[PDB]
Amino acid sequence: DIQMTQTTSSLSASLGDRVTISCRASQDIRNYLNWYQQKPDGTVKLLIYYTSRLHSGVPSRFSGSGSGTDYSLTISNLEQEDIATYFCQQTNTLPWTFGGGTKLEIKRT
Amino acid sequence: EVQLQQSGAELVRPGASVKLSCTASGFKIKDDYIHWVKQRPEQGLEWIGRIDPANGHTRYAPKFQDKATITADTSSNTAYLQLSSLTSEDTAVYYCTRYNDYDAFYFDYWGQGTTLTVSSA
Amino acid sequence: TGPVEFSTPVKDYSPPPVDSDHKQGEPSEQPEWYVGAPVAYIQQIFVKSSVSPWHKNLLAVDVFRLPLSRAFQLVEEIRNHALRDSSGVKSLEEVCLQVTDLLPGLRKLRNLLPEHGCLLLSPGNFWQNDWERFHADPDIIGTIHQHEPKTLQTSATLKDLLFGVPGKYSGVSLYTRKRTVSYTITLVFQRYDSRFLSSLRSRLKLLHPSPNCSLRAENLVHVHFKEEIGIDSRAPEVTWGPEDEELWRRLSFRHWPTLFNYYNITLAKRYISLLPVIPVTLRLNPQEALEGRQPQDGRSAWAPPES
Ligand SMILES: *[C@@H]1O[C@H](CO)[C@@H](O[C@@H]2O[C@H](CO)[C@@H](O)[C@H](O)[C@H]2NC(C)=O)[C@H](O)[C@H]1NC(C)=O
Repeated sequence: DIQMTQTTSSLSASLGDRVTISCRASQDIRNYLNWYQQKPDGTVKLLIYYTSRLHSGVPSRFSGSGSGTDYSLTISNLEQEDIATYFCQQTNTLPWTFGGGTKLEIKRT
Repeated sequence: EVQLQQSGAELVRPGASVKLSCTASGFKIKDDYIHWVKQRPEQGLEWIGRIDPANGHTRYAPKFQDKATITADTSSNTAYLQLSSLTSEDTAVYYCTRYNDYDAFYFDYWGQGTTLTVSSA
Repeated sequence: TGPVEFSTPVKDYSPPPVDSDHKQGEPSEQPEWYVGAPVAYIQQIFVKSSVSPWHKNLLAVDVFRLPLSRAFQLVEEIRNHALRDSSGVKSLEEVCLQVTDLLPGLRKLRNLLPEHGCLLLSPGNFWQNDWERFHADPDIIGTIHQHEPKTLQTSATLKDLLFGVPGKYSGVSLYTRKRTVSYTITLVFQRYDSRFLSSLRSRLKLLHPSPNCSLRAENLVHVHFKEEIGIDSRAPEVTWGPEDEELWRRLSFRHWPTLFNYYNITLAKRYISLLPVIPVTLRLNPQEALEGRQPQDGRSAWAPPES
């Protein structure tokens, strides 16, 4: 199977600043990486599919890029409603696998 | 518009069987596959399997061959996931989802999730 | 007193029963010939390209070389496409219409039309889908127009068959208007599979996204064939409009019968179904042509007929 790894499990950030989330695949997946947003309420939402395509209704703040085994998800300016856990899924080999998820946090002190 | 309404929480003794349900609104399940995704607090998200309601053809991850059983019913517009031989490892939040693009294979709409608890108590 | 075309929505399609009804209902809108399964379902991938920073150093050979170079990769991708989460069919080999040999007497067209495999027509059939042959060819226009007749004929020409496109959209005259040759990869299906067709369309869309495209693609079209008895450069952009779908209506009226007669397949008493077109858009670069520049550059052994 293909294992997806999100190295930075927790990532500190702040409002207005840009945030990048990167996950690496065990092998080449041919740009078949979808990104999912899981709010603390528990609802799961789709942000980016294929490798850079925005789902209908997703704000333009979200963007994605990458190739081969390394891909990333970026937010132009972090908003308060953007605080959630982000998962990356590979859809290359039939047993779909998800990443570990990265939780965004607000900078303190 | 398109929604997927799942059942309520469950609390079942280990060794029994459970039948989760997923009711689809805004579309007919004859059109798209229905998927079930398992989430645990410290184990990420796991893909269980899917069903083609128009055909009844199901397939599962190798981990869930002897654990899950997915069934769909077109008339009631509802899909079901059955877990057998419950164990403490099986407690999780199970999500119901579909896809409509058949090359990117992205889960475009998700249910709210049902919390399942296994305990002798 | 009789219709020739019949259109049905794609949403829920199934071929009519062969003999479940002895006599069709009197007010039924379905024509009397719409009874059995079609001979074949025809899927067309319309490939339109453009050269954005067009400049004076480009030549008429480039207008053909740049798009047809991608044709080999596109054909290979279509042939090797597989539905990764399929419940029924997986690849094109389980659904395409197989052909064994051409009619004896058409040996002149051997190695130009497909044989012993799927009926897949593309401009790469001129060079047998070999990009090495395409690159080593010193006269692309000459190879394309090798078998072009000098006078109008009833039967469709080999260029028309392999391009799947009306004459005006191709040809050397496009260089004067700075446009680019557009062709079509024609797939002939014996069976219908909505999941596989949707997967193919979505895969092609992901690979070659088409900007400002709003094609409907809502209905099939069924065509019935009767019996015959006689006893500041500003290069134009890639626009998709209402005349790109239903483009088969502008082909020669003997196109499909000519294509199907070569393989000993008759459309005299039957009908065919024409699936909605799948758009594909390519963006090209003049530096590619300038680097792929070849000797024997601006001298082809072909001139337009009748000047
Ligand atoms: C071309 O196709 C026609 C049918 O469209 C074939 O005609 C019949 O084919 C069967 C095949 O077993 C023969 O038994 C009949 O004797 C044929 N009848 C007639 C009137 O042709 C025809 O044989 C095919 N020819 C080739 C060369 O494939």
